Amino acid sequence: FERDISTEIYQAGSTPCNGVKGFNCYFPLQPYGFQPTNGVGYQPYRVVVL
Amino acid sequence: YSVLYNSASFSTFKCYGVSPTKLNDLCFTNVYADSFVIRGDEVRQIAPGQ
Repeated sequence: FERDISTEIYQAGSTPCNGVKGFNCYFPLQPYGFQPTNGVGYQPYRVVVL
Repeated sequence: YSVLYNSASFSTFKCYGVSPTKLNDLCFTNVYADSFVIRGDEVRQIAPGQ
């Protein structure tokens, strides 16, 4: 039941520096798997957990 | 594989089924390293869905 949305940099161990490429910056990924009206896993299933 | 991943070059590192950092802890059999030369348009030319 924890939530993490800090959106920091995933230091890959490549170097202790602030950057994007080779740093895996940005914890979430923009390429959401929406594949509109096709494929499998096109974002069906709205979830409610009680 | 820690030196291979965290290299001075090897700008393309398309690792699947395992993280680059987890791989250097796993043990396998019959590991194959294939090698070849291609033109510059290499991007997404090696994907399983390619």
